[PDB]
Amino acid sequence: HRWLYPHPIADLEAWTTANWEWFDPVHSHRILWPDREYRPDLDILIAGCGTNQAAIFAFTNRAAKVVAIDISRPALDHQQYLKDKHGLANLELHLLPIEELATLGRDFDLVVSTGVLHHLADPRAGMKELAHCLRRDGVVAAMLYGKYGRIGVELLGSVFRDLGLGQDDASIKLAKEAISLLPTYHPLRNYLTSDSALVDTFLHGRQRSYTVEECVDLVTSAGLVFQGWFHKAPYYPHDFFVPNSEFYAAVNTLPEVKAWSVMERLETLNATHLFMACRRDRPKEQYTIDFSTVAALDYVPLMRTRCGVSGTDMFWPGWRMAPSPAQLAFLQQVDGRRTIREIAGCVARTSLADLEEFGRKLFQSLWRLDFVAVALPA
Amino acid sequence: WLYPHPIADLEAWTTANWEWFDPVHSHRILWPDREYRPDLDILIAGCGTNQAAIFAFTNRAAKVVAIDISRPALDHQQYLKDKHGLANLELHLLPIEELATLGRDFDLVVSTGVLHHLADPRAGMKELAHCLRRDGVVAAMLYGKYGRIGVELLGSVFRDLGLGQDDASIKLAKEAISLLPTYHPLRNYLTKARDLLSDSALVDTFLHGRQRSYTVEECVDLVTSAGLVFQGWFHKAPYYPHDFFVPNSEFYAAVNTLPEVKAWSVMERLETLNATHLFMACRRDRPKEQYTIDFSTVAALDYVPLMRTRCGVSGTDMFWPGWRMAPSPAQLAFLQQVDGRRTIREIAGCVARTGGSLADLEEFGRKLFQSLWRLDFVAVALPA
Ligand SMILES: Nc1ncnc2c1ncn2[C@@H]1O[C@H](CSCC[C@H](N)C(=O)O)[C@@H](O)[C@H]1O
Ligand SMILES: Nc1ncnc2c1ncn2[C@@H]1O[C@H](CSCC[C@H](N)C(=O)O)[C@@H](O)[C@H]1O
Repeated sequence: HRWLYPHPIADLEAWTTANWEWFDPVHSHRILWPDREYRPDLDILIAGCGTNQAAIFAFTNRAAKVVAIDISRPALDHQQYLKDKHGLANLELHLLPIEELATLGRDFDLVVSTGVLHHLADPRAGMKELAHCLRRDGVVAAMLYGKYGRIGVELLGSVFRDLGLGQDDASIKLAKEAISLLPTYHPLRNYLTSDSALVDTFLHGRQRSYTVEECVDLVTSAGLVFQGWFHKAPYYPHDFFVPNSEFYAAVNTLPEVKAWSVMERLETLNATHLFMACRRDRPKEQYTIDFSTVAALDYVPLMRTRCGVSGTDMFWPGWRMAPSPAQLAFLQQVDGRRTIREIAGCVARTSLADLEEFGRKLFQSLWRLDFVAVALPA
Repeated sequence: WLYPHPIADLEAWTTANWEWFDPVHSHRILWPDREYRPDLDILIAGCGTNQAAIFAFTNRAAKVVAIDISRPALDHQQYLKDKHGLANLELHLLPIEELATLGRDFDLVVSTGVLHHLADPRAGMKELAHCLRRDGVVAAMLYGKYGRIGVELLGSVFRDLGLGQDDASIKLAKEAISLLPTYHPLRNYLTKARDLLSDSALVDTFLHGRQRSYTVEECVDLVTSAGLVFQGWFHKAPYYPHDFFVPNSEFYAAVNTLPEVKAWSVMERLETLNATHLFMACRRDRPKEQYTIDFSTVAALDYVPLMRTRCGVSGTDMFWPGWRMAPSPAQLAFLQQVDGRRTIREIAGCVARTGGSLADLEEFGRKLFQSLWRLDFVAVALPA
């Protein structure tokens, strides 16, 4: 490690008005725990916090107790800098490998381990230790690299290792020239469209990548349940953009895991698996999202972070479009309080069975596209 | 669904198209040290519908023996045999595993797109080796790992959806291909696969189980495991840095520093459109002087450059199949002296009698013809 990765953040007041952490409960509480309001007083473990992550969580959740572990002293030294600068009294730092988490003698409501577990000798033993740190209703939020999104990186990485390249300036120069000489069609060009991030990606040894089924098997091997994805978009047919496709109908017939497995092989830009795991003894009503049954009509749709409606447009982060007038009518009634049944009711005052059906299908489609989350009954 | 697509008429097909490993076209690549021989003994090991008939049609004085496990495939070779009077074509329903029953060896053994379909590809290559004369060549094609990513991705999806060879599966398969995002690895492959959406070729690629693909190192190991020498590539372009288009690249210099096989292995991972390994294998006891091409030695000055099929010079342009460009004036001067008779030394001599001493021009000639040999523009004739 020639430079610190990730790149150290100087000021969280600047960073947090512009950016956000995926698994920050301030933003993502309803995705982790669909059945409850934001809780400001969570016990949060950041397992492999690197330079910035734990300090961000402690800054945005001032009343939360944040415990952070890393094996890197320089990484923890930057968390300490951010701790001292911003008075993060709620942040506790340890030089500790994931393997020794039991030495903390604590369990947690949220365990975040993003971009860490592959660097372990035994990723399965790592996930087992995260599982043992989890309260009944707690969630492990994890990131692994995805096999089919990382093809380009693995190709160039392996070439750089066969040429004996390291982290020196001469190796970085050769590495950039190689990337500049890639033909237009090389798989790495799609991935590309930061000397520290270049070194971490290309010149820091092979980084294990995972299929959907390997992610699920890692989670179940640790005695945990695969709760689901942070971003659903990569893992489902986008039937909202392409309705009435017989091929997408045949994919939506398969059991969830086999269906995700198919879409990973058709949607190959996505290069990370962001997923949630929880305990077998967490009641399934807390987190089970199933738009196929009558219970879905009690789901309360809410706009996800940086999503919503502006006039006749619906927006995601960095993408806008005009839905059909009949679709917009449903989206205008999303307030984070009304149920799908209630929303169909409000549209009907502008059959009921047909509108409830259209509502259920629409919110299913937009949940799979990361436009709405759902609040489940308490 | 016969694959490959049956050809109706070889008189029409052969004026427009050609087989890579047809000795009429490619004799100097298989045997650099000798002229075309019209009377070769040729084995087509897994001939499919067309290939053996084409070889027999273009080499009328050659004895062509063809084997396949598919009766319908051999039935089309027979149709072509009867239509064109290919008395020099002998057909057998015989697996490669039972080749020894024919009790014959051959000057040329062609096995293109066949060996992966075997239970034991290495036992297949061993049986081809056992039927090869001292100076004979095995011309083989295996699918390449990094060029076939797209095919393997969609193939595996179709198997997980339980799709077969029925009309309903072919319709779903075409719709799936239409729904692939622009960046899907299969899309670049589809741009160069002219005939792949035809029902026969679609089924063969996507709906008839996984076809094993190979890295450069797996091809070389398959050949050496059978007790053969890896002679080289039919097309060198995929396996070398294109220093003719990008001279003085420090990265390409570092790749050209590696041992040959590791260097080929690197270029396979940088040049990922190429989806087939077309290579030649020969016996360890074939004299190395017959086929060894090494532009780094003084012997290279005695190499006779020859234009490869559908390559040459018209005025100030040089052409490949499907690509034209203007070389530097000093490059053109060398290319205008390629006649398939003059050596690299002689060519430098002719340029010198028209920006360099003799030593400098011989050096420029050696480097230029090395660059263009690696780009499949010139073959070389070696001394007898
Ligand atoms: N066994 C182990 N236990 C804990 N941390 C580890 C570890 N092996 C590697 N790490 C750390 O894991 C981190 C991965 S980099 C990712 C940092 C942070 N999770 C983020 O999302 O920004 C590095 O800081 C590395 O030092
Ligand atoms: N064990 C075996 N021995 C001989 N042929 C075999 C075989 N297994 C498969 N084949 C045949 O190999 C062929 C591969 S298709 C390629 C056809 C031809 N070589 C060409 O290049 O156009 C098929 O016809 C298939 O039936």
